[PDB]
Amino acid sequence: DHILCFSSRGRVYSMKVYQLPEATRGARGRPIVNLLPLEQDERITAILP
DNA sequence: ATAAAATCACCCGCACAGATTTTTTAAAACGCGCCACGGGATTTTTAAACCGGTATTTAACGGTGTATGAATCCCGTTTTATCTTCCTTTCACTTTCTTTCTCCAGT
Repeated sequence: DHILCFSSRGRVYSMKVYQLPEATRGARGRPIVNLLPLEQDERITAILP
């Protein structure tokens, strides 16, 4: 499924779910700045499948 | 995949020309000293100027017949102005090594 990510400054980005990193309960994940060209303090606040 | 054409390192002995490397030698220098020489003040002697006069010796002058000085044309020689260059240098970039930070599976 496609997901639309809305940033803290009004931007919209597109991605597919399986491109997200896979991990277990003990892990903490990976930073999202690698996946999307975000700004210095821009953050994601909404996702729409 | 078939044709055309090219290039370099080392080993083994021996003789000699050229390039460092010690080694010896003659010139230049320094310190100390003494006596050979030149300055200063008398005696002595002689070189040259001056009067003669005479007896030569030179230079200026008038004809002939050359040898050379200035001018021209070249070509090897050396100077000077004018190009390219390799090492020194840093320096921003890139790469590569070393330490650290987590993940994380296992018990």
